Amino acid sequence: MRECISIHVGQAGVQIGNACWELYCLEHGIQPDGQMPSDKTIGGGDDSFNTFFSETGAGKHVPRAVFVDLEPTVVDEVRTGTYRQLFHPEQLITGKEDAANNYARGHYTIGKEIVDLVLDRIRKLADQCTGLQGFLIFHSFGGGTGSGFASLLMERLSVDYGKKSKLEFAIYPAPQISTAVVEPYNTILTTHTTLEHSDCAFMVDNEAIYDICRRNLDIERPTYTNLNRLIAQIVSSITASLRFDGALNVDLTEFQTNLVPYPRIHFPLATYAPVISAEKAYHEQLSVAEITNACFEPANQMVKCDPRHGKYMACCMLYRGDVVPKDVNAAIATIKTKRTIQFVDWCPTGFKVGINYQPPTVVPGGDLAKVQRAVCMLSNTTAIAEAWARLDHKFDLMYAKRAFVHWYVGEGMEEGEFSEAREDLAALEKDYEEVGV
Amino acid sequence: IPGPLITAKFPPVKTSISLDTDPMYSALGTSLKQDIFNGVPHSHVKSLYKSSFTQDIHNKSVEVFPPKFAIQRNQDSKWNEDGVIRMKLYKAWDAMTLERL
Amino acid sequence: YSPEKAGRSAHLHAPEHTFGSRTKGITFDKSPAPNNYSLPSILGGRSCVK
Amino acid sequence: MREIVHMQAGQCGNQIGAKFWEVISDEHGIDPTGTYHGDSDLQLERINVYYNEATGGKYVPRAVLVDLEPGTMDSVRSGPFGQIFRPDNFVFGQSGAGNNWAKGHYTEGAELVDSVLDVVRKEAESCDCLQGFQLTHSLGGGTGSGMGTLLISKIREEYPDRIMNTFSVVPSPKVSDTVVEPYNATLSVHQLVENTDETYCIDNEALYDICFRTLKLTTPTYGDLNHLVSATMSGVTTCLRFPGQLNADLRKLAVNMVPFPRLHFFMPGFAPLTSRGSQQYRALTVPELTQQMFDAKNMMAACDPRHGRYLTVAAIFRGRMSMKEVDEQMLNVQNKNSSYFVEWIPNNVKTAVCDIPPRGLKMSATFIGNSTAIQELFKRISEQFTAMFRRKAFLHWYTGEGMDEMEFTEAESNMNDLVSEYQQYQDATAE
Amino acid sequence: MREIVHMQAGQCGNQIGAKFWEVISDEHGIDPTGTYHGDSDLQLERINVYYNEATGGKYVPRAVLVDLEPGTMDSVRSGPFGQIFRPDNFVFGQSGAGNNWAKGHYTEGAELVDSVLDVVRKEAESCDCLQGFQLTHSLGGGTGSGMGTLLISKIREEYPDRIMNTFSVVPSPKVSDTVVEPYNATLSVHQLVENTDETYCIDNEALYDICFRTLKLTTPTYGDLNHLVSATMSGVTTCLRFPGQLNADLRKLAVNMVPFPRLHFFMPGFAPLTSRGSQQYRALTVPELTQQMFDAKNMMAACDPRHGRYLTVAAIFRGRMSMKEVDEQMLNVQNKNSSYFVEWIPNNVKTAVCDIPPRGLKMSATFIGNSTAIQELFKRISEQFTAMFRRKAFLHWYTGEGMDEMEFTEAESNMNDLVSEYQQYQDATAE
Amino acid sequence: KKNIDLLALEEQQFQEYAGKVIKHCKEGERNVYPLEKAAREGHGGGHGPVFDGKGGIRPSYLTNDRVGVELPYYQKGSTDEVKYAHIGKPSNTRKRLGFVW
Ligand SMILES: Nc1nc2c(ncn2[C@@H]2O[C@H](COP(=O)(O)OP(=O)(O)OP(=O)(O)O)[C@@H](O)[C@H]2O)c(=O)[nH]1
Ligand SMILES: Nc1nc2c(ncn2[C@@H]2O[C@H](COP(=O)(O)OP(=O)(O)O)[C@@H](O)[C@H]2O)c(=O)[nH]1
Ligand SMILES: Nc1nc2c(ncn2[C@@H]2O[C@H](COP(=O)(O)OP(=O)(O)O)[C@@H](O)[C@H]2O)c(=O)[nH]1
Ligand SMILES: [Mg+2]
Repeated sequence: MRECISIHVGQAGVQIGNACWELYCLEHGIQPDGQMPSDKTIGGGDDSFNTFFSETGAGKHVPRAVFVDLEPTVVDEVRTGTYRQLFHPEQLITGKEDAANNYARGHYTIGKEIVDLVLDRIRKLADQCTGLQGFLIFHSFGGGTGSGFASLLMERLSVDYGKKSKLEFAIYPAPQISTAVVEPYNTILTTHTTLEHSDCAFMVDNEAIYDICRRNLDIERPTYTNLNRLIAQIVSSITASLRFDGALNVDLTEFQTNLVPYPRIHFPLATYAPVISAEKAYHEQLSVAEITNACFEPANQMVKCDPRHGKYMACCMLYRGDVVPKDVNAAIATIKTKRTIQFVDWCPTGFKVGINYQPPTVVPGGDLAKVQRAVCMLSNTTAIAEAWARLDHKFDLMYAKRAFVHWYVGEGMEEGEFSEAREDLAALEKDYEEVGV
Repeated sequence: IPGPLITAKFPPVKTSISLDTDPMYSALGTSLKQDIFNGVPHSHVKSLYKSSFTQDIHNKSVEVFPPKFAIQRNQDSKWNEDGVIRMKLYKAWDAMTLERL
Repeated sequence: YSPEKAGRSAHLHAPEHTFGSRTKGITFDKSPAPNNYSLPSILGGRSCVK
Repeated sequence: MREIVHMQAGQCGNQIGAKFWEVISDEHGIDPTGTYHGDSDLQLERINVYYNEATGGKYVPRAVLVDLEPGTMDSVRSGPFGQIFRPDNFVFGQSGAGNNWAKGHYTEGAELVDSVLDVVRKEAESCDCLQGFQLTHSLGGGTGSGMGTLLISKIREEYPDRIMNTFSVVPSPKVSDTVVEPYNATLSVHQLVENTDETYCIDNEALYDICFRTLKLTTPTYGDLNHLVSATMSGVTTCLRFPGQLNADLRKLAVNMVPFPRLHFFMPGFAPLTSRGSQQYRALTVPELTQQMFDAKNMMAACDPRHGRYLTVAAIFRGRMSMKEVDEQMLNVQNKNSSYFVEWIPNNVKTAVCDIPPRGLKMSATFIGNSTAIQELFKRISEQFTAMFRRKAFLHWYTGEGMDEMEFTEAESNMNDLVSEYQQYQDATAE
Repeated sequence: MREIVHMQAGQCGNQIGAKFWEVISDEHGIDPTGTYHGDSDLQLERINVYYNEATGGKYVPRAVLVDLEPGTMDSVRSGPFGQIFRPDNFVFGQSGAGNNWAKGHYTEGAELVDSVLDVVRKEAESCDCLQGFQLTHSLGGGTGSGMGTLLISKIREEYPDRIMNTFSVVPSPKVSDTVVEPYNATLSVHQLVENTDETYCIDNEALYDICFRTLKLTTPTYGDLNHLVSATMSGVTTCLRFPGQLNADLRKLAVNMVPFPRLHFFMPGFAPLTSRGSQQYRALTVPELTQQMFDAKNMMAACDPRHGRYLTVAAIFRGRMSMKEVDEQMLNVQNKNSSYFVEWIPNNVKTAVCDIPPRGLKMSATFIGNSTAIQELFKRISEQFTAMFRRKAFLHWYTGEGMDEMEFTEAESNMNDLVSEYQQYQDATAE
Repeated sequence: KKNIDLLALEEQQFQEYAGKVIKHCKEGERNVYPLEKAAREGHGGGHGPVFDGKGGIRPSYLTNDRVGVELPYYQKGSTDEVKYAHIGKPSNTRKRLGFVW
């Protein structure tokens, strides 16, 4: 009815897809084999799955995801794991050679071959729909197929599909944590080429998730599984109003026009609360005021950027659970009393609210615990300028004497595209400063 | 506790509507009539003449059997009526003897 | 007096009737055709998916 | 005591006529075997219009089934209410000639037309005063649109006095389903003009629109469409079969509805066609029946009545009602929607009420509109035909079976002549 | 037999319509199936005002439900009293306006307006009086505002002499709950000003304050607020359905409120609103009933009438109740403080008295106050609009579907003209 | 009332055939699920409630577009539980806002 195709690309895409589709299946009650036990003699008419799962006429809920990657390892791990018969094996596209963390290799040489295959797959999953709300691409700015193949995917999808909203979850490089070294080159290039093709671009920093998991979830040694549990809860709280009955239900296109002031600035921050574990959530009530203050707490954001060094241009809060609207407005007004939350000069109506009824779903083995109410807050701030300057300094400091450039030249991209991307992000920095002052 | 309009258009009146249909005609119907004309057919509906001009009008009529302002016959009625036949005959005889002559 | 006329609010008004017309619909946006994608070659030399 | 025969031609016409006999057989209370088992005596009061007595208390339809392919015909025989026709009116063909007006009128069908005329003559002088014929066909094939129109011409030169009905399914831009439909339709309209007294142009596109957006059917198939067409046929020729407050004979409608001798292409309609869910939410009255009659959604052709002028309009009501309110509602539609009516014909609606309702709902009313918006269907068929004709596509079959471009272009000329006649009486200056 | 066609626009519109139809079904004694189970004949004597007639003892609402998101129509259908609504009056789309007045007015939404006007025509000429139409919309949403304004424009173009009241959930002063709500509110008021006949501006924060301070209730949800708004609807259109000692209909209320055409934004208000535990501490008579209705806490809008001047005040009292006391208190509030009252209208109170109290009360009252203190809400909306518009914030969304900044400048010109008009008629002296 | 009873007879006559075929297929060890999905109580194509008051019909709510597309169903149990956890059987709104009499 209101469908959303998930476009998991890269190793980050595959892992986030695993830890997000397990949450989706257990939230809708769908077993790993595909069937729903779900006491079908009683009721069973709920079409709440018809955003992510497609029928077969037999009770098989085939999902709406295209797991695309260049190395076969993670996709074959999916095809071997417990969610093996759940996914259509023509939906899990894989290549042979990795992009080797090259935007040029993933966009010009290797990505040019299987993009047609995955786009035909998108065509089949798109005309197996009754009206498409928007694609959701879970990619990484780290480098490779998560930056170049996602580039080619969006550059083809913008031409092919109308307006057709193109939500982004991005693994932004952390300020100091990095598993790679061509991360600034790849991030500059993919930001420049997806600037005019993206509609919202939620970045998340792995360092910030590490801090959140070590502080709030009480995990001494977190990992990518827990990180993707947090990402899964974020995306579930975002597109829960498309699926479940709510009071002030807020679907996929509402929080685009209520959050994006200008088409170039489409880079919000996603904050989830409460991220408290079981042994400490034993100890206090997680009321609406407490979780709203937790979202506006600056050491709970998932990109390592200080929001106090910035102006909140827009804020869209999605409450989920046992939530009452006078408490919503009381918490928002108590937030607006504080002067250390500085909304931007030209937007006094800085809040867009949504309320969904069903409490968020817990997973049996994850460290996030079962709460009866939660908040997902998506905010455009001017505080991403410090992160963009942090990565700009690294790009200029590596491109001053031409490190790791002959590889991009050899697998295809010319010398000048680095300068075009450089001036594009300089223009974006000036745009952030101008809309901030 | 009833009411005028409430009783007027929720009548507690149990009429005798026939619907004496064979349970084979009633099964050949309502299978064509599964989506179009999905309703109990109106076999009780008669024609306008058949339902308006009934014998019950004559049964419930309380008209006096002699209408008290009607003219009678009399002792010279039949002779006066057949006198018109005389007029026809004994003028036609003269006319047709004139036709012959 | 002629009360045979002037009867819009006098007696019970039978409903003046309009005409109906069909509806077109939302006219959904374009989906990018089945011909538009040329699938990569499988039979021959080096392939990319097989 | 006036009777009309039925002649089914082609696969479409045979299925539609089979459903027509199958829905009027239980309207008159008839067994699948043929014996009477209905409720009222008024079902058998007028039975000679469609039926004949047999030995015992059973009835045989006065119908001739004509098609060149035995599969459709024996499917009709093996279907429900199939064991009621006389097995001597079934005239099969030899080949499967099909979608070919030459392989209809000129070849194959000319070898069968003698036997069909013989069996029609046998069914025709088997009655005391024949009123007319109704034939069911589609202008897309080569059997319904070909030798069926040959039968129409032969009947016209045989009995040039009787009322003629052709319930023709005519092609549509959508739901086209055939590639030689403009050729067949343009070749068939030429014979349909000067050889019939009244035609009923029915669109599969409008039938699907009614069956999907008004009846809300999950599986619409063709039995439901034939049910709609058959209900329209019964609503048309109900005044011959049942007494009414005033009645509408077929010749009465022919006199009242075609003003000039070549404008007898009527689009039909029916009310109330309502969904099972929404049937309990509307009551059944003459005012809303007028809406569901005059609505363009419930018109059985894809014409837009706002794109033209109503020349004449029917309202053949069927049920228990007051026709003070029927007549003033037929007045009120003309009083409001005065733009879409010809101003040189005052009160251009012929109404009738035929007392005994159709089986089911309490009321109904069928519609016959001689709008000038049927020229959309004719103009579109003509432009598709002349698009396919200049490049001479799919013409070698017709030239091999025997035609020429002379006959093709004279059919084109007469076809645009009919379009011009309707455009002449469309919106212009009356005085 | 005067009557209103009701219209629900947007998510807020469908919820408000659901609660309104629930409360007046309870008022007229109608179960969710649609059958009369009440006892008094006065509950049924005037039921054609809001209910049509169906097959049986059914009573369908005369409502049209419009939305561009399927979830709200799902909620209204599958909740309580969803059985009573017609499936064809559920007219809706799938894409969604998405909080955009442009995407609810110019693009898709103008694609539904033909169907919605078809249904409005349907139940509008299925009438005999048609006192008017009603739109229970919200200002601050896409299909709540843009679709609603388009429908008001088309309906006022077709039927220009009929009552066209709207119930206009206006944006809150504090806590926005929507970002582009100043754009939507300004660009929707710009249409309401020269389109509608009367408007009851209702504010969610004021309803929260009522449901929290006065009725206690701590958690006020949305059902309570919606039942206040629906009770205000019943208190408005109660003297048209039920007999009264001195009754006032919608036309009478509009005439006695608006002195000039562009002054039709009023103050809702209801009395008595007391808690469970405070219901046995206060006597329920005319003095308490009028002072709790004139209390500025009780003001259902979001602007204090203490700073401002009343143009006119409507008091719709309800119950078998003496009215010397009513007239004396309407006199006495003016004589106590005529400073918050225009001196160029000598007795600026319209008063109606209805006999039958609302279902569940002995005696109640309803406030409709045309005041010059509503100008600060409009000034607030104007200043938020120009604060968000001088930097061209959130403007590409509206300009992408076919408008420009010229329309926004015209909307602000009209908005500031009405603000200056309210200031002029506030500060104008008698002589 | 006879039309409502005819709809009830239609449902109780379809369901015995549906149960016979479902039991035969369950004895034959098939999937059964498409048959059980098709054999749902109601008289329309909608995915909504049965609407037992109005003769047990799940009406067909359709979108105005090129291809119809029925209105879905989203009302779960937990959503209804947290929806009515504070308000408590929605007719209680009237009793909550005073309105006792
Ligand atoms: N949060 C999170 N980040 C991930 C995950 N997997 C990979 N990443 C990030 O992705 C960055 C590199 O991109 P990868 O996804 O590992 O590789 P790729 O996108 O498939 O492209 P290739 O390197 O050519 O294989 C690393 O710096 C990681 O921080 C994950 O599961 N969760
Ligand atoms: N309404 C209706 N139309 C039909 C049916 N069967 C076929 N048609 C139409 O008839 C056309 C084909 O014509 P055909 O039956 O082959 O003509 P024939 O050569 O005389 O048999 C198709 O375009 C269909 O739309 C039916 O059962 N009902
Ligand atoms: N009174 C009331 N207000 C509502 C309701 N739903 C939403 N609102 C308010 O209306 C605004 C959103 O309007 P919305 O319903 O999204 O408009 P739409 O998108 O056009 O349907 C929010 O600020 C809410 O405060 C409701 O059911 N009742
Ligand atoms: Mg990889």
